[PDB]
Amino acid sequence: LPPRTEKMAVDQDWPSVYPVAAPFKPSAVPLPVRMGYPVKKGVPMAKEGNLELLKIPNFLHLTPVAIKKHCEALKDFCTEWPAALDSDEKCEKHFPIEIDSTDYVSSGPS
Amino acid sequence: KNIFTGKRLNIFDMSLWDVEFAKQLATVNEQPLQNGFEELIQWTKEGKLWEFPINNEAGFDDDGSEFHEHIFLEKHLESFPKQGPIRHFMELVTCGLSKNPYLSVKQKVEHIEWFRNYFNEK
Amino acid sequence: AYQVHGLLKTGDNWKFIGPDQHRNFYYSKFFDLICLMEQIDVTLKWYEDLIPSAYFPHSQTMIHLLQALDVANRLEVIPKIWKDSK
Amino acid sequence: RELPCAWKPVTYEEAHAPHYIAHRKGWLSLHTGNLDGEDHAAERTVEDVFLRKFMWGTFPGCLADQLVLKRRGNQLEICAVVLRQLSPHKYYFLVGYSETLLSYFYKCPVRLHLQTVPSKVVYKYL
Amino acid sequence: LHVDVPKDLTKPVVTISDEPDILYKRLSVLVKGHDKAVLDSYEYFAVLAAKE
Amino acid sequence: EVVIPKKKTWDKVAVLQALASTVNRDTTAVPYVFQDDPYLMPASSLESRSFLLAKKSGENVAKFIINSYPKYFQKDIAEPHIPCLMPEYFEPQIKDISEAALKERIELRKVKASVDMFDQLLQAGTTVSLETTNSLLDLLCYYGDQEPSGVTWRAKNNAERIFSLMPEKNEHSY
Amino acid sequence: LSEYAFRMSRLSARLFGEVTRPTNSKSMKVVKLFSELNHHTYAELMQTLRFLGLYR
Amino acid sequence: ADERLRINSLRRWRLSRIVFRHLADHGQLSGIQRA
Repeated sequence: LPPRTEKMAVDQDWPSVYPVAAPFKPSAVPLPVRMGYPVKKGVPMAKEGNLELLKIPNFLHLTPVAIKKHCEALKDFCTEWPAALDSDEKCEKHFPIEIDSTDYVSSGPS
Repeated sequence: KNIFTGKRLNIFDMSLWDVEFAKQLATVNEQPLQNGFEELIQWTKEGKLWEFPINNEAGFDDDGSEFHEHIFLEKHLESFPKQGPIRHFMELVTCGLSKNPYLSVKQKVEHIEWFRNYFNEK
Repeated sequence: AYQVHGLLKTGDNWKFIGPDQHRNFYYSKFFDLICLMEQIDVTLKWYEDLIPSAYFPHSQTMIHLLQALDVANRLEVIPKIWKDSK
Repeated sequence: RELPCAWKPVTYEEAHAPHYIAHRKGWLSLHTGNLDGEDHAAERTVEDVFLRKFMWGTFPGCLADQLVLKRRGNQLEICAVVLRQLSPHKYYFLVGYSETLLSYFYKCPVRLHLQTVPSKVVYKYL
Repeated sequence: LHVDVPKDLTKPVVTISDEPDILYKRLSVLVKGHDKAVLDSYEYFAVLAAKE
Repeated sequence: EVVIPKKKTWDKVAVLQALASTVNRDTTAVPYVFQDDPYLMPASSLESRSFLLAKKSGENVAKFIINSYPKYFQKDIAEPHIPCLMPEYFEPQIKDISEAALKERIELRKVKASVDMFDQLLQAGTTVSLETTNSLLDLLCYYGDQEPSGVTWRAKNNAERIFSLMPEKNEHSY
Repeated sequence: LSEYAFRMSRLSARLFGEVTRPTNSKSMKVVKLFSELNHHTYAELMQTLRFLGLYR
Repeated sequence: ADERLRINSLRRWRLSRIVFRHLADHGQLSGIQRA
């Protein structure tokens, strides 16, 4: 059956297609992206069945439009820096102690 | 006039069964997942995904212990010789244990108790 | 029909649609109502917005849509509907 | 009858030699273990070995191409490329089975992202 | 969605507690990766999000 | 003057919910439960139902094999521990004839095992507490003397016998 | 080395938890000692799933 | 074990080299390229 990109309009809402991190779907990405070193008198491989395009950690789910929409809805969660602390010079004055702590983001079960 | 005004009965003014009743209530809003954000939300509610911002000591509290239990372990040396060479050996032992970040207080206390025993047989 | 749909969309009310059978029944009859009373362009807008994401239509719904197109004398669109039905 | 009488297509990945792993070829498995400071690279390697063996044993003759094992925190995305020879119901049954079994084996939310192709996508011939 | 839209959306609850919040002078984010292009795209994303 | 603003606390899933509230439904795609692959997107309602049932059947077979042999999945690697991924034990652990065993079977919803244990306790002359027999009566009444998967009430079934055998009947029993 | 600096060094040892009494370095070894701290499951699982009829 | 440690007081991929090469040579080990 035919891919669904034929049904996607040219002024559709892109973030709705890929709300979150998802793999490369050539049947869902409405682009003629080609990836690969061409053979002699050849072309880079098409997207359909292309393993290399599927191996990329794509940023289709994070577009400038999507990023702006997300940050517009996440503004509700933010507080404001106390305006008195205009720079460092007052910052080590009113709050002398500095406590540095580190956190790590790895990938795995633990 | 609306159906909300008129005559009424006027009668009154102002275990396993419950478990399965609540489980049946859950089914009222049991729909298939509608997008990926919903999947992440369901997984994190189930406890599947990590909490973000990631906390490297999430789910671990060291039995609610405080630092003075980990740094000051010389109160477990009261039943030992107070001035002989076991005092030396055991004070230095507990100095070593107090610098161990991988053990909890309970293991350290059990280890000190094992030395208590071992010297007492000897 | 629009009032009921708007209530269904209010907050998390959509979770009340029930199993697949009930959802198909509800949406089929809603689209039938649209086809029988809306002016054609709104019917087509609902057709794209509901199918296939919301439910998979039955043959009778397509017959109703074709009759709506007939009443609207917009016969030009029919090949698209036949491709969709196929 | 007598001894004197008795006496190939490649995919994109098969075509390329190992020394193109960072030039033309990519990496199938992707995880942070091997980075400097990060730990459990051996555990991730063993996970990948078992996982490739199990995918190739659970979808026999369906995988057109090697897997892609991606990791985001706990998540384990198996982006595999399969064929269109076996019936779709069996794809769904196997996908459900493999996801659940791998989630209970690795104690993490495993997921599958099959990509069916009409046939193996040849790159050249060797 | 062109006509069929959600009527209202349940925003998440953000309660203004009574405790004072932590203040951070600096927050240094060191991302390590095997690919420069991935890190460049992530830099673009993070910088943009910080700007909005 | 340094005015420290107040902490804003949000439930564990607020950010995901806000991000989701940003994004609308995709009109040109099938629901998320199916694969986007063209060969795998269902074409008709019957086909969609068949695909979903096959998916659930695979999941149920996976649960069957996992629960059958917990030993191969008892190895936990994840921190924090994830209880929903551990094998579920359906076999009673208490073997001796005691009220605790009957409670265990009642919790596990083993109707026949519970009734047999109750009869063994009666034969041993052990007095069963009112709450325990009430829970057994609740199990029998809910499931109607049948093991968990309509059933028509049979006269002189196990529930009636248990009800008749109790020295004292309270409001909950009736 | 002044006597003042010695008594102060063993004071700072008391403050930071370091051994106040200098135990040379040979006896300090246990300080370091206490400073620090499946083919099967794979095998049957493949063969167990095999006779159920879902693996190879 | 612990008893042995106490009495003492009283006194990268974990694969075979070849299996590493096949996984390394096939691109199955992340980040390990050939110089």
